[PDB]
Amino acid sequence: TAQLLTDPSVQKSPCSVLSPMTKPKF
Amino acid sequence: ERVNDLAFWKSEITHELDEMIGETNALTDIKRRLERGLIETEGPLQVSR
Amino acid sequence: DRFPHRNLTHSLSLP
Amino acid sequence: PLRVAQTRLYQRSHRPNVELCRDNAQFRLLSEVEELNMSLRALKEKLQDA
Amino acid sequence: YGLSQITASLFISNSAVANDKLTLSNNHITTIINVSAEVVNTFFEDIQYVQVPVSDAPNSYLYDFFDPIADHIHGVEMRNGRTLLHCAAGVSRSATLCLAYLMKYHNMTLLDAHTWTKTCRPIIRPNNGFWEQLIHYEFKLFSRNTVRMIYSPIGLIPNIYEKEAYL
Amino acid sequence: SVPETWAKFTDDNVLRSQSERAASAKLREETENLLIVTANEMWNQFNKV
Amino acid sequence: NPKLEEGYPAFRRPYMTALDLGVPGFFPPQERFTTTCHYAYPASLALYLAQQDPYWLHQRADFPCLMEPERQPAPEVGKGYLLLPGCLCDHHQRVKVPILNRWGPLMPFYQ
Amino acid sequence: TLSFKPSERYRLSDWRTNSYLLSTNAERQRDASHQIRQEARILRNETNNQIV
Amino acid sequence: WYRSNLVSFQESNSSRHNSERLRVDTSRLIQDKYQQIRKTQAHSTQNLG
Amino acid sequence: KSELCYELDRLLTENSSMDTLKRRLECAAEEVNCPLQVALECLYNREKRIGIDLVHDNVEKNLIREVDLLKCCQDQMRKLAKRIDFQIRDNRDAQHSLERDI
Amino acid sequence: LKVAQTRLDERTRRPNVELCRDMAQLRLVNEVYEVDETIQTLQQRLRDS
Amino acid sequence: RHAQNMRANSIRLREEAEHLFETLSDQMWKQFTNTNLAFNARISEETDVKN
Amino acid sequence: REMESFYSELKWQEKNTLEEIAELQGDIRRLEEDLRRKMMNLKLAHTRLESRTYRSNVELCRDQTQYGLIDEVHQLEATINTMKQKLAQTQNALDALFKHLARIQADI
Amino acid sequence: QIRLNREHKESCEMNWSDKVEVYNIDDTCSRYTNESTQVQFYPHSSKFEE
Amino acid sequence: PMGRDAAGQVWFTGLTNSEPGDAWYKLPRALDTPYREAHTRWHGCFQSRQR
Repeated sequence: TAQLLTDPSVQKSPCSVLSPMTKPKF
Repeated sequence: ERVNDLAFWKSEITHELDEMIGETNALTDIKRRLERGLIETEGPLQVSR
Repeated sequence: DRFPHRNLTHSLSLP
Repeated sequence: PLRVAQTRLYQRSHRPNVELCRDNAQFRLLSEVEELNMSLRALKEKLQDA
Repeated sequence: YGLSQITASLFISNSAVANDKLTLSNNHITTIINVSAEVVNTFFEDIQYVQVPVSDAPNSYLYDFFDPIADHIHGVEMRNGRTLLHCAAGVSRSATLCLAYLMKYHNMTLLDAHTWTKTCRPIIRPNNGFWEQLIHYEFKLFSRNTVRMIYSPIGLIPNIYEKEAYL
Repeated sequence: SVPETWAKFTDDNVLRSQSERAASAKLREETENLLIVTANEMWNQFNKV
Repeated sequence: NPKLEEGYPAFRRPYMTALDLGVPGFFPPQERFTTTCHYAYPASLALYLAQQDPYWLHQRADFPCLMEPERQPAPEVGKGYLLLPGCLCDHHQRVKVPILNRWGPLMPFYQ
Repeated sequence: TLSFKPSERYRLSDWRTNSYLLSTNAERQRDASHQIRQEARILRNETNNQIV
Repeated sequence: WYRSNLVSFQESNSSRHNSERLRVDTSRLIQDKYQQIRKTQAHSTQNLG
Repeated sequence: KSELCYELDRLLTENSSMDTLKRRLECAAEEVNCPLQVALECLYNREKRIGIDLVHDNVEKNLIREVDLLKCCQDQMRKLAKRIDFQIRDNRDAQHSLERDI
Repeated sequence: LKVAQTRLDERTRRPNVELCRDMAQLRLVNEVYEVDETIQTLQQRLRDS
Repeated sequence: RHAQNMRANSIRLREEAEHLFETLSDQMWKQFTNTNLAFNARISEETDVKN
Repeated sequence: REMESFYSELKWQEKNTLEEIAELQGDIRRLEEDLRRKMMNLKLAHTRLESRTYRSNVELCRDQTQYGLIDEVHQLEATINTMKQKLAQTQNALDALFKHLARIQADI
Repeated sequence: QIRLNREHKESCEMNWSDKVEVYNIDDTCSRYTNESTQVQFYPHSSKFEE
Repeated sequence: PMGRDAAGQVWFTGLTNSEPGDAWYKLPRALDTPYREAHTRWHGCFQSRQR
């Protein structure tokens, strides 16, 4: 079997997937 | 500036004390495997005698 | 270096 | 999580002049690191028994 | 129409496209520079704005901003930014600053720089008063003139436009 | 002390500790080479029997 | 080439001095990713080489840091991809796609 | 008399790809990591110059 | 007269800033090229081995 | 049998996290009620103004607009609390099927 | 650049069955390409300077 | 397969759940903030009137 | 022979990788102290400005310096926002190495 | 009196700025979570606390 | 090291053996040379402040 292409936990979204972007506060 | 140089030289002491702690936990690893390297060798010795 | 399955050279620190 | 706790400790140590405190979060973070180290030692022991 | 990329980091449009947020978001534009003092655009977050005040008349002066704007585009290019050079209509003012940048940083004459811009955007027609200033700026950098000013029966127009003028 | 001497004291302090790591690093590499070899030499002799 | 019958005025196009005399057939003989072009982080010379050479990664232009290997471990099952580090995502780009660092079991003994 | 363990049984092809694809995965992340560092030096230079 | 003085001063500032930026970039670029050609030659050596 | 047992293990782990994710939403519902209630008392004092000072200014214009958005956000997380409640229940029925199989 | 071209020339001399397209051959060709690109970049920066 | 679809469906909901959590808490702060700026400039206008 | 040939490549990849990891950790500690440095320049422009508001009437006249410092604080603030995004990029490329350093060591 | 008023204003303002800084770093410390990639090993952070 | 195997060794403080050239003909240097970078930085800052 090949569970490294079909497992629902191996499918990670590509790119940084809305990487941490937050502006300084105050 | 005399406050500034003490802050610069403190970081390099602080940085270099990471690897000193890091190496010591690395050395303690191999020592435990060496302490155990001695223990099993009585096995082959006991069957040889 | 040497492959693990062919290692018969001891270190130079125990001459 | 050890990495998480240690980075939190670093950033808390960077509080500039005052307002860096022996508050409740600091004692907690130290205990997190210590307790997780204990759990790691237990895990290594069980790995080897296996 | 729309948006024309001149180099890897330089864009030319009109004011309406400059107000359009979707074009800015899709192209990751960071700096918007307004060559027109009459056009007012909404100021968007994440984009820093530059304004160059001048009018559209034969007596307008742009030689002053020829160098500092060209330096500013190169600086934001190293920092991996992108600039949008927009006029009121994108016909005359914005691309005059585009021509000045190409001669300074790409080692191309005005004739070669205008050739590239015309292929990239069809509607480019700088006014005559802006043409001498570009011709003066070319004799700066290279000490030779490829585009000169001539008197036609219509008037004093550049040699690039003389054939259709004679027609 | 003077500022030139004070910096050297701190700089040579880390260099002593830094050189201890490379002395410690060799011991970690030398030790594992012993652990590999002792298994090979024990196995070869256990075969000859 | 200017020939004898055309005459003297034709013999002005090729410039020569006394240096050039002696050559057979007497006349002077006549007349891809580049690094000069600006490139961003995921575009480099190695990325240009990342497909022809024995590694076969091809860029997906929609999501620039998602390369596709030509030699997939199981073409019968759905395709798999590799992820370039760093990078940046906008508007959440919801595609759950296979990434694979190695081929083997899901829970390995030696990790 | 020929008992085998009930574990996974990859063919010789799978072992080839895993060796290849793991190796080429490390060959591309060292260039990618290098480019991020290299560019970070360029940004660092211009910010220091500009504020002065 | 005042605007002429201002023009000259701005021109000098801009030219010097451009030159400084070029020097810093050139230094970094030369160092990177040195390192990269070394590494690239070493990899081919390993393949030949 | 092992394939059922392994998939049953990973199924439980995701189901537990959804239970916390459901609770986080409900917690965030009681949070927003506090700043929302202040903006209501904010508007009540602005009504008390006398004379010509009674004005629909940029303060009032942004303060009612704040109130609507906070109500909007509360409805959005209660809705996701509903659709996360069904999935947990279908996860449980999925779990029950696997257990009867093994 | 010289040493890479010399290596390539010498490896052209391999006998008939050994005249193989190996990964070292591919790497040497790529290395020559990259050295040429590096030289071009340096000349560009010289002209700019 | 059913345990696979049930598991894969759970993750897609959580991806929306956190992306929900980021966007609202981003939105509530900016609206709270912008109200105080408009609240600040209103006080200054009224106080200059009083003096 | 095939078993040996793959192992030597595995060790070569690991050695070159732990070169880059240690070296990349250098640029992370240089990025952080520049980011801390720029916040000192922001403190100056604020202090430069409010002291210039002590001026009064014709002293309180606006000038090029006041408008010049206006453009400094806006631009100094945008630089930190650019740099902060670049710092978080390098940390991602570090973490990718650590995961992939384990996997090369996993099979050696 | 004007001089005194201004002096105390600057002291209290510097207190305000310090609080702004500490608030920002505490906010990002709260934001830290075990999936984040900014997290890193900072040994002695448990041992050396001031 | 503190033990039976302990010995004596005199070592070079790095101020005599170094690469302090810092001109254009020593600039690219070597990968081998571990010049004292922290002390070179502090020294480089100290010279100008004294100047």
